[PDB]
Amino acid sequence: DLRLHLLLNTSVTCNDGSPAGYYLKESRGSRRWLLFLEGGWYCFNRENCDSRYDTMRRLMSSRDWPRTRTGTGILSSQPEENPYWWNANMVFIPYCSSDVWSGASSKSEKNEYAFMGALIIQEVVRELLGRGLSGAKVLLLAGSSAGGTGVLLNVDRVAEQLEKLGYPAIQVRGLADSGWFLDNKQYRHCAPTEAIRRGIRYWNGVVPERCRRQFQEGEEWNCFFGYKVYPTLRSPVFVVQWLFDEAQLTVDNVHVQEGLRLYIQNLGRELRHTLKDVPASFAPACLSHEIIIRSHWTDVQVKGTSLPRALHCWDRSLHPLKGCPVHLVDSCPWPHCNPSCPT
Ligand SMILES: COC(=O)c1cc2c(s1)-c1ccccc1OC2
Ligand SMILES: *[C@@H]1O[C@H](CO)[C@@H](O)[C@H](O)[C@H]1NC(C)=O
Repeated sequence: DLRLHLLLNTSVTCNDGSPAGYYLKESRGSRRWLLFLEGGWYCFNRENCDSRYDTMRRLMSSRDWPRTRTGTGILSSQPEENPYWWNANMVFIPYCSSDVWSGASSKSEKNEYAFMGALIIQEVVRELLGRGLSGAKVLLLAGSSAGGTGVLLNVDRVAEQLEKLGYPAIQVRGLADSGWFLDNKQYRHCAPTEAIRRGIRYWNGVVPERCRRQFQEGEEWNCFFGYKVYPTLRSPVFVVQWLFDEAQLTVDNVHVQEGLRLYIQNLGRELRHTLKDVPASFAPACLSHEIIIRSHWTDVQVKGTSLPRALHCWDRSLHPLKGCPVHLVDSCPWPHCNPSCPT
C-alpha cells in the first residue's frame, strides 16, 4: 500500500483549494523512483468545471481522498504483477487540477478554481527530496491519459528543477501512456484543439520552453500534442499508445461501413506515422484506454514482446540490443488485429 501525504506547502492546491498530495511507498535500498501522474480528462470553463465538481469531485479536491491506495500494474511491488520495477520507490500523484498537469494559477478573488498541476509536480518532487529522492539514480515520471500528456509537458521541467536544486546525478526520464493525441478532423462534427486553447487561458497553462519558443504566443496549445512537443524534449521519453485509443475516438465522435472503416484505418496509420521516429515506444493495434497501472498490463505484446520487457530493454539501452527491443509499433491496420489486445 501507498500512504497519503498532503503537501506541506498548503498553497499548492487542488481545484477547490484543498491541499494537493501524493501517495508513497518507499523501497529502502532502491535508488529508482517512479512518480505516476493520474489522468481523467480536464475542464476548461466555469460551467463544465462546476459540473465536474459535482460528480467527479475526487478529481478536483483532496477532501475525500483515502489514507492509502494499493499500487497496481507498474506501481505494484510484486514482481509477478510488475516484472519491470517492482522494487522501486512508488509514488502516485492524484490528478486534482483538471488542467492536463499544465496549470500554474491559484484560487483568488478572480478565480473560482485553482489550476496548479505543473506546480503540484514541482512541489511533490521538492518534498520527496527530503524523503530519499535526493539519493535517486533514476526518476521515472510516468502517467496515463491526461497524466501521460502531463509527462510530456513536465518531464523537462522536473529535470531542470533537479539541476537547479543541485542534483545533477538524478536521471529524469518520462513514460507517457495514452497521452499521445492527434489534432485530427472528427469523423462527424468542443474538439481537443479548441478545448486546450480555452483551457490554457483558463488555467494559465504552461508548456515546455523549447516547444513554446517554436509555436509562440497564442499557439501554445500545439505543445499538448505528443508528436509536436516530443521532438523538443531533452529527457528520454518512452511512449505507450494504443493505435485506436478510446479517448481519441471519443473526441473524434466515433462510437461498420466504408466511410468509418476508412476513417479508423487512417487514424491508425497516422498514429503509426507519428511514432516512426520515436525510438522507445509501445503501440499496439487495439481499441482500449490506458494500460500501465492495470493489474494485467503484463499481458499485451507487440511482435512477441511485452511492455514490462520493452521498458526493461529501455533501461538497458540507457546504461540496438540483441533480443531486447525498445521500438514496438504494430503495423496491422484494424483494432484487435493483435491477438493480445485487452478483452
Ligand atoms: C481520459 O481521457 C483523457 O484524460 C484525455 C483526453 C484527451 C486529452 S487527455 C488530450 C490531451 C492533450 C491533447 C489532446 C487531448 O485530447 C483528448
Ligand atoms: C509554496 O508554493 C508556492 C507556489 O508553488 C511557492 O510560490 C512558494 O514559494 C512555496 N513556499 C514554500 C515555503 O515552499
